[PDB]
Amino acid sequence: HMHKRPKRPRTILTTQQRRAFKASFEVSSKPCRKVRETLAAETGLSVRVVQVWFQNQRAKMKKLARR
DNA sequence: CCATATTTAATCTTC
DNA sequence: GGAAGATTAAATATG
Repeated sequence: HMHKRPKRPRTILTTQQRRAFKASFEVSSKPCRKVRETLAAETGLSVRVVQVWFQNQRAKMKKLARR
């Protein structure tokens, strides 16, 4: 019988964090879990934040792909 | 197959 | 106002 809990604060990426994600995206848009773990450790972000960033990046590039 | 994980598509939300 | 981070259920992928 759980109450409705609020959302986590929206992540505000630093420039170094975003550059780390973009550089990995360049070699694969779908990092395996080991890579997501490595990226989480290098950025200090949670593995979920890492996964979601790639999710959202893929959605963005998919729309652009048809111009 | 079957349980679990990941991804997709769509959207809600906020910086 | 607009890009994008966070969430959701469904679909697809994986072991």
